[PDB]
Amino acid sequence: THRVINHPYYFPFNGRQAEDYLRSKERGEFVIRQSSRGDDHLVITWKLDKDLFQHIDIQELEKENPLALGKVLIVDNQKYNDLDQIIVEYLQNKVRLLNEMTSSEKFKSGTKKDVVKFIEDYSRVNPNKSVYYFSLNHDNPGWFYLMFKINANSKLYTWNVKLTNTGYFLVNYNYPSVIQLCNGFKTLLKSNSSKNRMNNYR
Amino acid sequence: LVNADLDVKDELMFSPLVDS
Repeated sequence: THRVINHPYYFPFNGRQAEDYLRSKERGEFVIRQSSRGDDHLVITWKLDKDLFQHIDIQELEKENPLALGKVLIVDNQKYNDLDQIIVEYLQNKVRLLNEMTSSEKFKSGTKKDVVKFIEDYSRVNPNKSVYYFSLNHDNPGWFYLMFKINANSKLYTWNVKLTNTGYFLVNYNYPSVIQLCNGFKTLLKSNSSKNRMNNYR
Repeated sequence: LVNADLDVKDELMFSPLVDS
């Protein structure tokens, strides 16, 4: 059952204990633990925010025997050589990009419900403006909400932005920074809006 | 986690695009 892995961030934890362990640590801190999916998988559990953790599957290839750590590791469909490469090139960049998002003036802290309230209020006191903000999706670790209104009387739209190790995924493009995310969001909406106003009976 | 379709013809009035 239990599995040995020779590494300073490897702990003998299930998913829950990894979260309890991390509950006191800071954002970006993590553990590596065994997977419930067999001896060719591991998990990285890392802390995004208070009570907010993500569990990332690591797939092992090139295993010298059933219990050894694969000499090639797959995280999110990208190949890495060892756990340290994962920490530096995958995890650290995911943390970097999380901080870039939460430091953005377009990001609002709080619950989905809190941020819907703010955007609805802010839409009221600025009725001829299109408004959008990002916030944390607490029910899907690793995602942000992208909420917007066209004006005071439009309905409230919610879109979904996935954090990746190389940027922010919205619809079908991975934007490398928040600034480029906002610009692409706007450009995408203008593209949809222009389409919606076309004459298909031309 | 679906993205609701933009469905109206309301003119978009977003804040200006930003340089990088």
